[PDB]
Amino acid sequence: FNESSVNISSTYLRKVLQDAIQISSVKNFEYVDRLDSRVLNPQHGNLGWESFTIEYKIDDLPMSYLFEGHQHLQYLKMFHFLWKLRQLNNLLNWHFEMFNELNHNVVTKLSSRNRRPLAKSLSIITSIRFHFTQFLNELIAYLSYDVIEENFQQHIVRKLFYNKNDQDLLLNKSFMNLSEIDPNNDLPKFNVNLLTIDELVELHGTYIDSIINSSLLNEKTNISYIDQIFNILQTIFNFINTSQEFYSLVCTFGLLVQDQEDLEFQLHKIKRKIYKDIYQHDYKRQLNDLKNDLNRDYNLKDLSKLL
Amino acid sequence: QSKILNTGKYLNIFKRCTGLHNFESLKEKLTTITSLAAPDLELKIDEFYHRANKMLMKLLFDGYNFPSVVNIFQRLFLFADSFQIDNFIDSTFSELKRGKLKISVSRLQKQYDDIFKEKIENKVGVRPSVYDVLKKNQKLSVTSESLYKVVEELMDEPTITSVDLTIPLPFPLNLVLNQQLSYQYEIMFKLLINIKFISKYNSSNWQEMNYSKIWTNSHFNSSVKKWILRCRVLHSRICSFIHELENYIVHDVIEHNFEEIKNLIHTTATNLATSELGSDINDEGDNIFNGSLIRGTFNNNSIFDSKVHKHRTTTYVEGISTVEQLIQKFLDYSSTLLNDSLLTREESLRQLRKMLDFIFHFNNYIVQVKKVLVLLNHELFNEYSKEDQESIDKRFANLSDTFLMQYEKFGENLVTFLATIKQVGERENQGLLELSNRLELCF
Amino acid sequence: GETITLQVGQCGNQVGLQYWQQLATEHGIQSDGSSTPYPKDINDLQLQELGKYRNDHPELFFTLSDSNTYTPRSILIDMEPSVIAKSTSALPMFNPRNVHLSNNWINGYKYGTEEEETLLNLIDREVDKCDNLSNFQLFHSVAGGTGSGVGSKMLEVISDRYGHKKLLNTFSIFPSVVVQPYNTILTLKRLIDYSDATFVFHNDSLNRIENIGANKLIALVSASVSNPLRFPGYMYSSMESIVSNLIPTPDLKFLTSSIAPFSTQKHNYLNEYDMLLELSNDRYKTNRVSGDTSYISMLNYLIGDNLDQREIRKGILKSQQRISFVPWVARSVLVVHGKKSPYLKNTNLEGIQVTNNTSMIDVFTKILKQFDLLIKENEVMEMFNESRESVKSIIDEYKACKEI
Amino acid sequence: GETITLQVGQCGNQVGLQYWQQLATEHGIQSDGSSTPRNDHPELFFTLSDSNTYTPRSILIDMEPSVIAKSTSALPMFNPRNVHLWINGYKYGTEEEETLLNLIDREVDKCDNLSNFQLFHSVAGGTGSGVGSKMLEVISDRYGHKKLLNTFSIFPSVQPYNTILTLKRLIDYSDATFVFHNDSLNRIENGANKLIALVSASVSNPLRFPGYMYSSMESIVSNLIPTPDLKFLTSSIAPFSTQKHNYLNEYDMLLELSNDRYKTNRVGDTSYISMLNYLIGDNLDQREIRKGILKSQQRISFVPWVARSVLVVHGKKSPYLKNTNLEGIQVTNNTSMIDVFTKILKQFDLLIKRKAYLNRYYSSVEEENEVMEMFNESRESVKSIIDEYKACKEITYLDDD
Amino acid sequence: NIATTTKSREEELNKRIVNYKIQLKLMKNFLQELIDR
Amino acid sequence: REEELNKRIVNYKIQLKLMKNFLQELIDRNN
Repeated sequence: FNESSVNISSTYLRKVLQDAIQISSVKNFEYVDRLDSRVLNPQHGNLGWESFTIEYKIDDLPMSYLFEGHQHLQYLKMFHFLWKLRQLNNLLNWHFEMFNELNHNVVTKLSSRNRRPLAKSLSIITSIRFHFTQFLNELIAYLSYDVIEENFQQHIVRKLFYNKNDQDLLLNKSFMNLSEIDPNNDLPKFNVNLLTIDELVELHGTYIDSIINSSLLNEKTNISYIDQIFNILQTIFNFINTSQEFYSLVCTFGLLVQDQEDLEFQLHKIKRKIYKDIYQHDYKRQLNDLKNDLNRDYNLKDLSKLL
Repeated sequence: QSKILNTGKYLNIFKRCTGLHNFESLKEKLTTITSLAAPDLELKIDEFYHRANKMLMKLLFDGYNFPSVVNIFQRLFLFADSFQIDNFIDSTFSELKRGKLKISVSRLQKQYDDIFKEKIENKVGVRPSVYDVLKKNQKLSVTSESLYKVVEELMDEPTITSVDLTIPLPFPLNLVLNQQLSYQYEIMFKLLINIKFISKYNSSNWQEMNYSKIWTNSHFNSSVKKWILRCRVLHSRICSFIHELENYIVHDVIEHNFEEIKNLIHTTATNLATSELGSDINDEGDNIFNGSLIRGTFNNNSIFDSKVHKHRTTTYVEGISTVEQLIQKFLDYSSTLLNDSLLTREESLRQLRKMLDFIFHFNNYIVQVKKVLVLLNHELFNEYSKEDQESIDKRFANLSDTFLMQYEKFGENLVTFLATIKQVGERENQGLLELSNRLELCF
Repeated sequence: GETITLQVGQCGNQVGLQYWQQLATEHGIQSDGSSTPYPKDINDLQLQELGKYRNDHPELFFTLSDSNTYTPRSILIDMEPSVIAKSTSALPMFNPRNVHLSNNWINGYKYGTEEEETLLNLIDREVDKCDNLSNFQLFHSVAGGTGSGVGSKMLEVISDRYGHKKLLNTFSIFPSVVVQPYNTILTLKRLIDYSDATFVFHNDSLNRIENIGANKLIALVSASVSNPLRFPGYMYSSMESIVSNLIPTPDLKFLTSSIAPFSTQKHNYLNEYDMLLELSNDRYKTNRVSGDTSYISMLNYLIGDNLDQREIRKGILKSQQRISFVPWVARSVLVVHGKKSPYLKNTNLEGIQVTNNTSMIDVFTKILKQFDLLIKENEVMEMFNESRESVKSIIDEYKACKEI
Repeated sequence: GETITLQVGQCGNQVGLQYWQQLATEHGIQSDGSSTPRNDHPELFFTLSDSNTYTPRSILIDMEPSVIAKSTSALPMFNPRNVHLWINGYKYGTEEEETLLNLIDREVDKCDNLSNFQLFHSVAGGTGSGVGSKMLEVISDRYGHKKLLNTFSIFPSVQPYNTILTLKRLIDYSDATFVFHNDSLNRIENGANKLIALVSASVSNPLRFPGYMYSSMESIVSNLIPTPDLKFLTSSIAPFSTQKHNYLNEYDMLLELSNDRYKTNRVGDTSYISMLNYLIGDNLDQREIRKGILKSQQRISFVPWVARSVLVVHGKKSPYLKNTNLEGIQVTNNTSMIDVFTKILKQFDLLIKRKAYLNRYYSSVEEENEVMEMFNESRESVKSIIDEYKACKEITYLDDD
Repeated sequence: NIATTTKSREEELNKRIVNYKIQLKLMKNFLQELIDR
Repeated sequence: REEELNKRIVNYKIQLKLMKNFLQELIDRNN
């Protein structure tokens, strides 16, 4: 995924997908065959992370004709957003592992003279990473267990299996004698509401629409919540990219043991940039604005208190 | 249209094969098409087509023992049992390496039949095996179309480049083993015989290089000793490269793909074993009449037939159920064998042709070297001459440049071949990518 | 990823046996290694009139052989063979090849050094069966003899043989004799140096919980920590992701766990809302915690079928105010919606809480005071001094954690 | 092509008995030579009569009749016509040269297309080692070098003299010599002939149970002997099979076959010259083998001038063995031979400076000179092979500097 | 741009062309055998 | 780029159809 979207070929995608299927728990999944990966728009300016999409093939069934392409497009939009969030969540884990390993390999073995300043800078960096991880985890928890799960249980499970009580079902017609039954006892009663074709299409369309057009994900400071969230995500991306430079500088400090003063100055400069600009100047300001924005909404006040 | 035509053809094949004049013996209950305006015409056609497939499938599998014909084709064409072909190459090693026209063609036929189609007869009434029937059918003949020329169309040299094997088939078996499938099998036969022959040339040359008296002689001077050591190491590299290439082609391409077909055919055989012959079709009185005629030009439902698509068929559930899929599976298998092998692209084929030519010519050069080494050392020159310093120095100087040329040519060919495999594997073929990784990890 | 479990010492083996029996029970793997057919899913509703398929990840811990037989990724290291014999008899599925058999900490450390090649070969053999390894799990007692020295030497060996490229947990059990304080400090020095995340368990607090054996609680907590890994869900599903959420800096790596005892008594918790409040209680924590404590990170585990979202949301909101967070850490409480194993008939909820609080100041203070009292070739005394200074290096750090 | 087995000495005869019992079990041949209810080819190792009886091609040679009597009684299908009954033994072999030459020529005439000679003998066998050392000379002289020889020599656990005298001819005439040590065999067991028999039986599996590849002994050996000087092979066997806790996959067989503890000879750091791994199971998963080959290539230290290729043969299990789990054998060519040869040379020098037992060999002045020159030649040849194996390790092996 | 997919598009087209080159040449050989009589 | 392969595919479809029509013509005339 590091290389541009034009470089990735079909064979590499197939190798990646098969290896990931073997590693994970999907290899025992009943319909593991149906899974298939693809790249949507192989533009030069788009990297692999910005184009990869997982596609669940249901073309072999007549059900695919009920599900119009618009619904699938809204299923690939929401997947794209969630894919970005989880990409950042995992990048922070890799950051944690690499910095923790560097702590044992270099800093703790360094000379006692300059060990303390480097230890302090490393602790600052890791604490910033911890703050970002907490924020991302809270956002993912809110989406997963208040938007996707609630909408599923409310619009699919409760529409199909529980009774769709209506004003016509209220009337008990057995006040009429109605001794007869038709067409015959041979016709089953099926534990699920009998839905028309248009009813099935509308049911799945409403279920998808509720998720994609939720309170947080709508397009409605005259700015939408999505834009603020994406701005915070860009802040985290910048943090990761700068932390990689800090990684290279500190490992070059480890390798050295007149250059020491230059490297120490660069370390101070990088620490100042990350601590002041990215975190204090950008992240805390954006999060304060977002928290104040959320309190104006009754639904999102609870999320604001945590997130 | 296809269903009607194929149903009729399949019933005709059954009647002509088993000899029945009509299907009275099966005593099955059948329903005929009452009218052209009936609503169940498509259902009736589908049922008839399924009946025809059921009968022809059971004929082929249970009666004609097709599953064993698949293993027989595997053995004879792709050397799933390489003992016999190894004996054949060993017996005619001197002939096969000679130019096409410089050797008698009729001898190869006989020297092949003594190896392959040998026989012991069985008493009257004892059933012949299908292998017994197909052994005597096969014929190996030399053809004018060389491998590198015949494969270029579907984009003297030593006789090995032009020896082919053909197997005519009984009716109806030849309908499933269509000529296009047998031709794709023949191409693989020619490729594998080339590689097997070169491996047999790499082993014999390895036997002389190590243990023949001239090469193993201890009384050479230091320079000739180091020259011999360099030559032995280079030949070891060539041997390892050829064994790696053969391993990929035979285990990573042929056997790996064949496992799927073997499993599918076993499943189909088990499915048909428990299935009766002949199916009963019933129907109601069909009182619809005017409610079904729909006379006129046509209905507006024709659009739905074109709107739907039937390109989604997979999972090979319950084995192969239609003879068309039975043929399609083997056609796909043969296409996979040709595509995976380095014969489909132009870059891969050209690099393979250069590599094989270079190895063969190197073996011939090794053979001609044996004569030169006699003159260099004295202790054995006197023995061989029974039947000057400047000249000896000239001979060694000539061998220096010749051997260096071969060494550098090998390096060039190897580099180009690896680059070509890497690009093709990254672009199209998954199987070639792992071969590229293995060969790169080798050198 | 894959997880390799290492058990050192008599206490470690006793805990690990029940830990593996717990996991085998949850995944339906019998003691002989035979697998049980997976029951149909409960929330996968189906239309109604009125074998190898699975949706869990047991192979993350057990090696699935070609003959459909599971085998734990465990390595048993000790000297007394009686405990190993009992463990193997209880669980024949343990691989005999994986067993290694042979008071002063120095003697055990030197024994581990001399025979390091064999143990290292065993570790490499276990790793070779793992593709894309994730982390190591260690079950050992800080004090007690064989466990201290052997586990410390294995800690160093594993840390430096793989370049620290995989995180390494530690399910250390702290002691509740003249040699014990020395062993505790000496082992804690290497715990500081090498371990990536330490679960502190105190035997006295475990006895306090029990009377309301002691190894069963440790096994339950350890086998419930990795519930998201074996039953993947929306969040986490990776051991590095769980640990990274509770360790802000490499120094503040010591975690402690709280356990809800009443998983079976018929007066069990009414709902998720009640259990969320009860988990914060200080009487069921596995480490003695005072009222001056402050929490650096919060993580709550919930294990049940179709948990009510309203109750969880309200419980998180109420519990957020009660908890005293460290000034420089944002108020954040996280709840893990784990999935109960379908093989378990018990329908009652279970919930384990894992915390990173500042109560470690008092515990390490007690250890340090006992060591100082007991102190009152020369190389060993230098190591004692180094351990004293290393422990103080995080004593003062946890104290400074209070300050912005 | 067909192969001829030669058994020399008591240890050789016992190992041969186990080997032929294993081979007959694999091909379902009964003790009396009758068949049991073909795709396999026992003809390469058994002579088939037109009365449906299988008899081994082996030739039994021993100084005493007790061992041969036990071997023949245990396996009645041996042909009695093939039974025949250090310096003293070698001189005795000179006297019986005509009879043995005709005896071997009978077997060669009986087969259709000879391929190679197998030899089962013990280097430390005393007199029997002498007669086997003469056997190698006579065979190599009469049949030239078109037919190669394979010797499954058993190394030793006055003996140094015998080991050096036998190793001189073993180096000179053998074409591919396996090395087995009783020390490593009994270490693995922690009887011993059942390991050697199993390894030797599996080494030829691709010949008796044909597949796609490796249909001849030339192909099997040529992959392991780049130079005729480096002719000693180290064999490794995976013992963990047929137990409940056996290897979970063929990939783990490939990874754990390389452990130094399973090798059949004492080994520190070693460099591999060539590799070839045997996998023998009814069904083999290709993708596991590909992954294992890649890991094995990335993990093993090859010498600089070798192509660095690892070859895995997909052997087929015998129908007569019921559904047994996977098993595998590894045959390698290492530079570890220098250690054992150095040990032998050190013992020989230590016991040659001290005239301990040379009175049993030096009979007169001419005998003293004869034994001295013979011993010097043997010592020089062993040093030459040690120096060659040592020069293989370095990177300037191909340089003329 | 056309969507990328795990299955090799160019491989499928190339295999189709090769299978169309076998049918053509076999048909030509048969027609040659038919015409010359 | 793959347009070119599709173009060649259709060209060979036409050529195969022409060959089959040639066979039918020849057989019809011989009868």
